[PDB]
Amino acid sequence: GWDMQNVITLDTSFEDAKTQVQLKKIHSSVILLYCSKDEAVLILSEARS
Amino acid sequence: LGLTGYDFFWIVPSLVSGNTELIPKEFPSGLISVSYDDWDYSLEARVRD
Repeated sequence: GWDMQNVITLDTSFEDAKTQVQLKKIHSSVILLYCSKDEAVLILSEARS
Repeated sequence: LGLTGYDFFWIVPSLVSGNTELIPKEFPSGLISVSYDDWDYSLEARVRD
């Protein structure tokens, strides 16, 4: 079935704006994260927040 | 997060709807509230009662 909910592309301003609204619409599921390590730092920090 | 929309109806008591002349910009339209009447129930009728 592969129920793909959505695709999110965070260009920049991860903690500023325009990104929290996209990240908040994901429910309990599996996240495929593709970025760099230093970028993954901020991405996972904001996801935990 | 996405809990406000056409198909979402927020119901609140009189405690947040006090001072009806002041409306915060973050209050969505369709916010159903209940409160003591101040328009039809004039002060003269109040004092007479």
